[PDB]
Amino acid sequence: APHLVQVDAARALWPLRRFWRSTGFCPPYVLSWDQQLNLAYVGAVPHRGIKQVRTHWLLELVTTLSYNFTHLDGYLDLLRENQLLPGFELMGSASGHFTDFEDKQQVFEWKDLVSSLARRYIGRYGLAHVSKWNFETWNEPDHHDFDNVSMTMQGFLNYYDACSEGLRAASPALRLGGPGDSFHTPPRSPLSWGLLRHCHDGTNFFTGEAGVRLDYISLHRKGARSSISILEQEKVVAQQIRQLFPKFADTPIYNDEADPLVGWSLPQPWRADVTYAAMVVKVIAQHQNLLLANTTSAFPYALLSNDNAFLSYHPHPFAQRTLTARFQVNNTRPPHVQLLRKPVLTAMGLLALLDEEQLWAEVSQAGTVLDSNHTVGVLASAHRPQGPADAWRAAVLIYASDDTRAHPNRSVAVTLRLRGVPPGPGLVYVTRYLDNGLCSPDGEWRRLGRPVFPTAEQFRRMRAAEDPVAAAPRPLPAGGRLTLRPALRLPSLLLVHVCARPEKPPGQVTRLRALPLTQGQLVLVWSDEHVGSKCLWTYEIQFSQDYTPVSRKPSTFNLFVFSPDTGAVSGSYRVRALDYWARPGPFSDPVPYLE
Ligand SMILES: *[C@@H]1O[C@H](CO)[C@@H](O[C@@H]2O[C@H](CO)[C@@H](O[C@@H]3O[C@H](CO[C@H]4O[C@H](CO)[C@@H](O)[C@H](O)[C@@H]4O)[C@@H](O)[C@H](O[C@H]4O[C@H](CO)[C@@H](O)[C@H](O)[C@@H]4O)[C@@H]3O)[C@H](O)[C@H]2NC(C)=O)[C@H](O)[C@H]1NC(C)=O
Ligand SMILES: *[C@@H]1O[C@H](CO)[C@@H](O[C@@H]2O[C@H](CO)[C@@H](O)[C@H](O)[C@H]2NC(C)=O)[C@H](O)[C@H]1NC(C)=O
Ligand SMILES: *[C@@H]1O[C@H](CO)[C@@H](O)[C@H](O)[C@H]1NC(C)=O
Ligand SMILES: *[C@H]1O[C@@H](C(=O)O)[C@@H](O)[C@H](O)[C@H]1F
Ligand SMILES: [Cl-]
Repeated sequence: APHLVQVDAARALWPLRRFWRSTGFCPPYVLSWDQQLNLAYVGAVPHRGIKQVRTHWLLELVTTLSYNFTHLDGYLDLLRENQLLPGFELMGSASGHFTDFEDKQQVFEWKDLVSSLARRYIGRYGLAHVSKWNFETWNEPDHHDFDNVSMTMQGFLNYYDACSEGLRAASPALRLGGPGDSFHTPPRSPLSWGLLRHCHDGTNFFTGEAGVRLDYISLHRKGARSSISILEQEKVVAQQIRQLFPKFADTPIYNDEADPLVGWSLPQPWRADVTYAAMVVKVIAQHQNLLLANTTSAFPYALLSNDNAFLSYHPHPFAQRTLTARFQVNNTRPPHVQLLRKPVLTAMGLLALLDEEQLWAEVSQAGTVLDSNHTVGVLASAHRPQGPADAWRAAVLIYASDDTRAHPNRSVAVTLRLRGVPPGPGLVYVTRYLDNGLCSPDGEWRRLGRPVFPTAEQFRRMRAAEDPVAAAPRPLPAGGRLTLRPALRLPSLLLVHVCARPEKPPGQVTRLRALPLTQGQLVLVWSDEHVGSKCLWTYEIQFSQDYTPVSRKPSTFNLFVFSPDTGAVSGSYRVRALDYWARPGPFSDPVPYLE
């Protein structure tokens, strides 16, 4: 019996916040051409789809009393150029200087370093920007990952106070949280539990005042291949914090490594394709629907981060927990690195289209109501018109996902009944579909026979599988109703996008950049910040040598790899948006390129 998915576009229940717009990684590097490409891919997720990059060991990018900030400046500029913020973990020894946080002198020095770096980047980017940064404590303090630094219980509290008093010294507007660990039942996790007691009831290292600032509480909970287990584990912890620390009952909780399975480098076939993509979407749906959908317990859960910005290595280009697939092509003159968009990265661009209010939704099978704790589920959103640039939007994201297990033979029959769409001018809809047969770069890589150093043409075919299957805009049926009975694969993802026609056309594409890969091969990347409407069909790219359109299958990801047969890449490039009504926006500033 089929699954019935019902959506009411007239019932905007509560706000829908995009709490999942984060990623992260750990160095083994951060300034290599590889990472430059990686963060361009991350940054290219449309409509600020990924906003934060939680990066380990940022204070090893500073050397030593004065400090050389050159490398840290490097990484942060790279983030800033890709429209990304750092998950700023105050993590490092400043290249050997710091060794003991029970040494009074060093605690004071840590405070002054924190103030220096904070003030430096406030000066570099503006306070309006640096306030948004989630400054965080050292990663997993209960997991002994300190190198040559002695971090005892007392030392951790001293360290935190230096962190907090240092950031305050820069500006009181700066945000700081922690501990960024798992919070196991005591006597376990003593520095995680110790921190909250310290902030709640302890005395500041510097002021002697009772209690210390703690702007958010971050935990790490993974699901060991189960999706709903993540959410189940968070509730146990959140509720324990609520009862043990009453002052933190409203304190935001982050899970800033909420991954399906611990151990990023462990090769997993499901990490390669839509199996991973759909599970991430399922996890997010579970968190919205079974935690933030005006529940009677309503914990202040504010951030979820899939820690998947790592670069993959040989011989597992797809099988690791990464957003991109890396190919180091060692047999060209000279050796060069290529990246492919994994289905999970494309999934983040689909989650990106969800707007500011959740609509009423219900999944049922033969009259039995099913919540997101099932193989099939939905997220739905509505948008309130802002200016003449945008209109009313509906985003309906349906997943089929059995967690880390895929089912190639199964065809999940789904019937979608959309109702109560507020009437308006030019009501059209567009579908975008993803599965392992149609949209798996990995699977194409395998049809090609697993080429270790893929040729240009092999990459072209491999990239063809990146984007979802899109259907051209069709007018909405009368009465603001739409019924569709698609057959879904397992895993699969389906976005239905219903848009009303805005008064003005799309805005101007901005911050266009050209990035070299190898001979006759280049990455074009851009920003959609001034386009000011999510109802977009494709981005038109034009090339002039002394302007003709570059013909390509429709895509709304803010990154394109230009690899023509001729090899003629030298010239000028311009880019503009094209909406669902074929109305073009103004072309971006031309970007010159020579080889
Ligand atoms: C084309 O050329 C590039 C260089 O430009 C080669 O890239 C190297 O590829 C190998 C992978 O095959 C890399 O070596 C592997 O690195 C992994 C990560 O290492 C870091 O992290 C660990 C733990 O945190 C540290 O021990 C280590 O010091 C690093 O900081 C390791 O996990 C791997 O070890 C595992 O696999 C090997 C098999 O090779 C086993 O022997 C081990 O027991 C273990 O299970 C591994 O060492 C290497 O880092 C890459 N270098 C660069 C610069 O990227 C490509 O390999 C080459 N292409 C081909 C086809 O040869
Ligand atoms: C999500 O669903 C799973 C299974 O559908 C639930 O796990 C079951 O819970 C009951 C009651 O606690 C146990 O007796 C069973 O052993 C569990 N079944 C299986 C197959 O593991 C789980 O409790 C649900 N969680 C939420 C948050 O809805
Ligand atoms: C800091 O270090 C960088 C890279 O190691 C080096 O090139 C530079 O000379 C140093 N800068 C200053 C201002 O000392
Ligand atoms: C949390 O867990 C690690 C892992 O799963 O391998 C990584 O995601 C991160 O470095 C760590 F913070
Ligand atoms: Cl994982």
